[PDB]
Amino acid sequence: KNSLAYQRMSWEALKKSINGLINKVNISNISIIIQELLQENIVRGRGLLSRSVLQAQSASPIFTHVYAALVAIINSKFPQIGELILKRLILNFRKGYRRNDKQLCLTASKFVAHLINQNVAHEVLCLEMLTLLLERPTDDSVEVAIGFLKECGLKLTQVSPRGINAIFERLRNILHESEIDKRVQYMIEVMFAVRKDGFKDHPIILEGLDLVEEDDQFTHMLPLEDDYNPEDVLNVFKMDPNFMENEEKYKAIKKEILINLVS
Amino acid sequence: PNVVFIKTEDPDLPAFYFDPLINPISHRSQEPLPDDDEEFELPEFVEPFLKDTPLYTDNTANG
Repeated sequence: KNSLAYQRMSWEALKKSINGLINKVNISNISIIIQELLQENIVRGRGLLSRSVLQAQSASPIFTHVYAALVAIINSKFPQIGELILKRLILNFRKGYRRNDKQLCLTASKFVAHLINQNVAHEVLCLEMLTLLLERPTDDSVEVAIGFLKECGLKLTQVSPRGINAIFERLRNILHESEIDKRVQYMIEVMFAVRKDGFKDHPIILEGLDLVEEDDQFTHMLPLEDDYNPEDVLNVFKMDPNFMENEEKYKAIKKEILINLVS
Repeated sequence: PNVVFIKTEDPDLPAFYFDPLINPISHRSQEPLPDDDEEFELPEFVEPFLKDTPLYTDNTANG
């Protein structure tokens, strides 16, 4: 009908505005991206915004900070959207671990480190993923752990140093007791330098993107091995018979969330 | 010689513990080992000397 076609056109315009905000995302110009996110439906298009943030995090590493800012803003708007984004990130990390692909697991680890750095996901699941990467001796797992350490050394120092000590002991046992090549020794040296410096050059907290208050934001402990819900049902628009009440609720939510010389 | 003595703050830590102030060893060409289980199994009732004794008590770090 005409109402379903108008809802589909509004959803397509919201997806196009989200794609234009993700493509033109800047660190110094995040207010335009926040206004483009607030212009569309934030509750009805939360799954589409999470998919656009995941695509911007996977496509480029520079847009990972903007995706973490959007995830933190979505978590500060509602804890269910942040929990769904953390569950989708945990499911993507589990899929990248099970698929045995280095680039997909590296992008999932970077997205998980950006989500933990934006105070949107719990650090226990990231610590368990780092322990699973340390328990499995591989070059790509050590590189992903070194990338997570360089991304969130401040979070690892503020959370738990016993995991860093266990990672150092595992790297020492990998260098001598296990087989270590020149690249594995370079990765172990990079992990030792990241543990010694504590990621002081690139800390966990990123400036210019943290515009969401941590008091209104909630942290969800969504494991990778658990049955995490991606909440992608709300990303595609459906012919809701109560769509006028949903539009009124979205409008109300957007309105509420807005001499001496001589001496 | 320089007394490299590490002062511990919290008593929750063990008395023998790798401090973060110490630089890591980061150990990275064969050893003259005997044959694996060829002979020489240990007899009964031999042990390390202080197996029943704990490694550290609460007074160890203070001492």
